[PDB]
Amino acid sequence: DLKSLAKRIYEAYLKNFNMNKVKARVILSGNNPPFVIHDMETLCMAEKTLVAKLVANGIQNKEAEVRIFHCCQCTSVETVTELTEFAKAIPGFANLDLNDQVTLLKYGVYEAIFAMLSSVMNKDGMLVAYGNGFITREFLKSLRKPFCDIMEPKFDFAMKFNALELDDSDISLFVAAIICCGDRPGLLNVGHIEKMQEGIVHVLRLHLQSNHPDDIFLFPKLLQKMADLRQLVTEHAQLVQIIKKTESDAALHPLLQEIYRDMY
Ligand SMILES: CCCCCC#CCC#CCC#CCC#CCCCC(=O)O
Repeated sequence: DLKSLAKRIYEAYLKNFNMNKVKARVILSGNNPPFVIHDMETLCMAEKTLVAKLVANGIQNKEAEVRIFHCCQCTSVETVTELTEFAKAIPGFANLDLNDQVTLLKYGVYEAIFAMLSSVMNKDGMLVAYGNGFITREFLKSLRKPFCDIMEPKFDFAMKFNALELDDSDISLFVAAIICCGDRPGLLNVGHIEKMQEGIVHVLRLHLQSNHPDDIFLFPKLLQKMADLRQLVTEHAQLVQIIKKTESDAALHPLLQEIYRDMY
């Protein structure tokens, strides 16, 4: 039954996420290839084609850094939607109380977002806009503070995560395991969530043993990556709060504001 469950998780991940690691590698390796954004000129060209509405305001357009942060937030919002539908494939998740489903998604979504962002990152940049742009790591580092500090730690996480050479069948179960953490603040039925976690982690452990016979420590490596992601998200929320306090034009999407609210 456990091999079947791993396959059901994988198929739900292929169905629910617009981007997966195979589809990202096809693009990253060179009809509508991605537009390369490496400087302000190419950012502005890409925006005029790919997010025309955001730059249709003339002198009232926001600063480039704010537009970029807005685009990242739109990606997070879309990924929340995808993750919410994916979670239904996890045994036991849809049987939880509605409020526990909300709590698990609230704390898990950004950990999952940053885990999956690795699939669209290489050491030089990241795919954006449904695979139609590639923005360079150096260009993001060149932005004015604090905005140059947003993505770089996510690239740092991703380069080491990508060196584990996981595939989509692994990542789907890793994302399911992120969502099933029984220690999230405020859960009502911890016991049932712990059992749900145990089940998915069991599926993950057996799958990794099969799919990665060459790396006997891959399971504990991934347990550590889950802890690293929790710390990455805590730090990310702190930076977002700095932006909220000091950057009046950098409007936070209400869905994301709610996710952040009372989180850490
Ligand atoms: C025309 C396309 C222009 C591309 C502009 C760009 C770009 C860079 C990018 C990107 C994809 C992403 C993402 C998820 C995230 C995050 C953390 C921050 C948001 C949040 O706090 O939610």
